[PDB]
Amino acid sequence: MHLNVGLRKIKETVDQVEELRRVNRSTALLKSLSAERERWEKTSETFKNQMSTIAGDCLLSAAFIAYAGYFDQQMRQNLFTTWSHHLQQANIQFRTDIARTEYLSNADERLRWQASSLPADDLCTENAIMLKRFNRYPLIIDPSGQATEFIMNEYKDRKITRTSFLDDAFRKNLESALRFGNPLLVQDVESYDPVLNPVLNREVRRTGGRVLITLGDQDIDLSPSFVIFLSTRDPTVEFPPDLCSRVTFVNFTVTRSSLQSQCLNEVLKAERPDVDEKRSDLLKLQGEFQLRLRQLEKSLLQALNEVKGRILDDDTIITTLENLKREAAEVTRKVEETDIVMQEVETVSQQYLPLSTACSSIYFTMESLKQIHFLYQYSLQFFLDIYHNVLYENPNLKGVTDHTQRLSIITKD
Repeated sequence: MHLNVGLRKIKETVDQVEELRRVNRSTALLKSLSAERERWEKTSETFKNQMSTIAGDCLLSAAFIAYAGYFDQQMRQNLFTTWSHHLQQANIQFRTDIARTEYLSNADERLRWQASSLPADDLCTENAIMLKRFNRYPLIIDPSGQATEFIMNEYKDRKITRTSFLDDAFRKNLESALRFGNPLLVQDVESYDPVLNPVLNREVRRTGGRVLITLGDQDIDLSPSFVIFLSTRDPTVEFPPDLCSRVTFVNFTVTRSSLQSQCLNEVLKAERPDVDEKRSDLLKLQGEFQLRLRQLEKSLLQALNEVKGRILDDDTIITTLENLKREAAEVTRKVEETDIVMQEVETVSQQYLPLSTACSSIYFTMESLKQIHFLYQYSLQFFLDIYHNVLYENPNLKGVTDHTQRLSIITKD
């Protein structure tokens, strides 16, 4: 609607220039305004093409959000590929370039999650997205447990509390979370308590000015801010189908592919921070830099809709047009930088890949090694501490600067 208002005001400016013609200064203004109007027509055309993209992207993202919350990386990718293949067969257009991990997420939220010790990874990104928006309460399956610290850090501001089903105080904690609307998390679900069945079903009664939910032989006022999370550490636990349908699954199980991606991201952040910053900025080229582009465009629109007869000041319009053109040129140069990313930054990722594959193999070896002897139990936190002390606080790299040599030393160590 703002764009169409701008089109109307550009038509008004066209009329103003044409009545000024009724003269070479007016001709120059006319041709500059014609070029700007051509740019506006292209800006409208791209969004008119993007209508189909938003339709298809909404379909695919909703299907990925409600469904596929329990599978691993390979299964999620296979399901997404099959859905996209059917969509292409059905002629419904959808933007293939975008990633589901980004369309449903916002940059500030992503930075908050990173500050919330989110283990940056495809699984963790998607699972955090599905935790942000939901209609049924989630069931976090985190055998490693990192989702627990993630939820504690993210939901500290709303004062989340720790409560287990085996606790006898679970009832009073749940009642408190209902009355004050405080978020709650349940860490043990294998011994499920059916008192949550009305709450999971969201059987609310809106009588008078109160929203009540029947718990036991009591009615408790539901608060909108209330949200309950349920966790189960054993990844081999089974649930009755009623629970399988009542809640949505969000598993944090660390498949070898997910662990390899996590280790690759960790080594890219620890070593050569320029490429990791650029890849984080790769969506800030379309983010922070495009944020400045949007700020410049909105300032231009503000100047163009508060003219009030700015006969004295006319260089502002041309200055804003030149600044917007420079921002667009910077964005195109950053698109070329993304091509260079697919040239060498992906080459950086593949050169760091064998190390990540070795790390995933090592953790697989440890978890399997748990078998030959009952004493040999190791957790993901142990391997992550090994990784951190290998990368950070390592004497074998104090006087070392060469990147390939650093990689060789870090692998051996």
